[PDB]
Amino acid sequence: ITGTSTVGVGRGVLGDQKNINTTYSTYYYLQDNTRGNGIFTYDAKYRTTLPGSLWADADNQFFASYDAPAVDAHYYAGVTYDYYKNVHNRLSYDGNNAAIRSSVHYSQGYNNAFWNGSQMVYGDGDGQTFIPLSGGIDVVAHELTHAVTDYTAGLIYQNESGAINEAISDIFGTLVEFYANKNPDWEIGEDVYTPGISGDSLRSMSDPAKYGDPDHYSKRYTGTQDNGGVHINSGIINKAAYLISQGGTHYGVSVVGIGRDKLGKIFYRALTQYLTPTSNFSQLRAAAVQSATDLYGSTSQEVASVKQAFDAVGVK
Ligand SMILES: CC(C)C[C@H](NP(=O)(O)CNC(=O)OCc1ccccc1)C(=O)NCCCCN
Ligand SMILES: [Ca+2]
Ligand SMILES: [Ca+2]
Ligand SMILES: [Ca+2]
Ligand SMILES: [Ca+2]
Ligand SMILES: [Zn+2]
Repeated sequence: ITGTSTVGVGRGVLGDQKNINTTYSTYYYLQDNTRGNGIFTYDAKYRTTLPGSLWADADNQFFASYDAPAVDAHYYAGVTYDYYKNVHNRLSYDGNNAAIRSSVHYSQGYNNAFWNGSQMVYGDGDGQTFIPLSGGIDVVAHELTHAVTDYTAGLIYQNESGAINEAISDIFGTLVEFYANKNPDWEIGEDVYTPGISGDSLRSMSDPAKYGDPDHYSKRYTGTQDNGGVHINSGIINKAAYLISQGGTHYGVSVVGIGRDKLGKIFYRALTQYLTPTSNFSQLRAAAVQSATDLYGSTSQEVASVKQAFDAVGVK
């Protein structure tokens, strides 16, 4: 909408107060004009019609319980935009500052979030498995990263290419969580998962097997559920990424860690310069080796550690 940029204040899903960029024209709208061609947050009103209504508020204060998922979807989209711009010199998901749109309050009891080809969408959860999913900064960044992938490598959402697609979203979701630096970890979705159980998460990158996901190519799933296990076999690549950053010895193979920033540079370059819609795990290894070679040199520790990490997870 046309209006003037304003700054509202509200409370997110976890009860924390934050400022949000809004736009005033009769109402205050969740429209942040400070980033690219805008970040826009919509109310889906418990229905499945998208996007719903651009979020309108009478007084620029967002402390109602119903407001909390919108506050966080809007704010964390801003953090994710900032990460891509400041760290990778990428302007929004398409590289040309496309408007970023999210809808909250999607459906009833909806234990998921997704990119629908055009926008982000967040359920409220059923209160048992999830609380409103925009409360997780790693979740928000996971979803926006699907848009980045779709505009760049274009990894098809099935089988190995789809597991790479998933892992890319978990990797950058985690790197955005570290960027914001509030309780960062290598777990996925812990802030919105199972409010009655402490210490768990949807997936672990540091130890995928904690939740039954494979941590070695020999343990990959090859059935048809979950688009050929895209959220399962992602564990193999998540483990490799964790090892590249943090190091460790895994199935007897020792990996020298090189840290998160270099992990992110290597995988961002792989995603945007080398991967294709049909890349498999072996082709990802080659892309990551080439990316590290471009950035750090063929004889570098970074290249050697990429090779060790993929060796550790059984990917040649
Ligand atoms: C980070 C997690 C909290 C959320 C994360 N969701 P996602 O983005 O991977 C789901 N996208 C998805 O299907 O895209 C395909 C698609 C394409 C066009 C249109 C629509 C859908 C996820 O791990 N879900 C699995 C666990 C959900 C437990 N009930
Ligand atoms: Ca209000
Ligand atoms: Ca965390
Ligand atoms: Ca996390
Ligand atoms: Ca929990
Ligand atoms: Zn995903």
